[PDB]
Amino acid sequence: GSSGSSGPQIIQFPEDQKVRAGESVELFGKVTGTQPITCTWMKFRKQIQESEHMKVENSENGSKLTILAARQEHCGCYTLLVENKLGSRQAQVNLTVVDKPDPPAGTPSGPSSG
Repeated sequence: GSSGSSGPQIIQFPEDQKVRAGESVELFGKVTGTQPITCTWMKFRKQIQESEHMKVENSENGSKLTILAARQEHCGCYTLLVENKLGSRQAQVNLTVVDKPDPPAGTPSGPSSG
């Protein structure tokens, strides 16, 4: 007798977001299924390389991909792959790097400035 254990799936994952050049982002994709479970972080059909700019923490709950000192090149669509004796899965998320400060303000009764 057994219930579920169909395959690795990503129920949680970040969507198209932005990031300031130099800031720090944390992209985690919760995965469910039957452990052990493999998880790889790639981008634009290119496996990411763990470095002082991009860190990865592979764990049960899922896989995380930290981006230190976000660079202009870091900007792009990533892909979280998760394979396991059961099956496999692949997600996608768009990212954009901005080296500009906070956006302009001009809302009525907003920041209450001026």
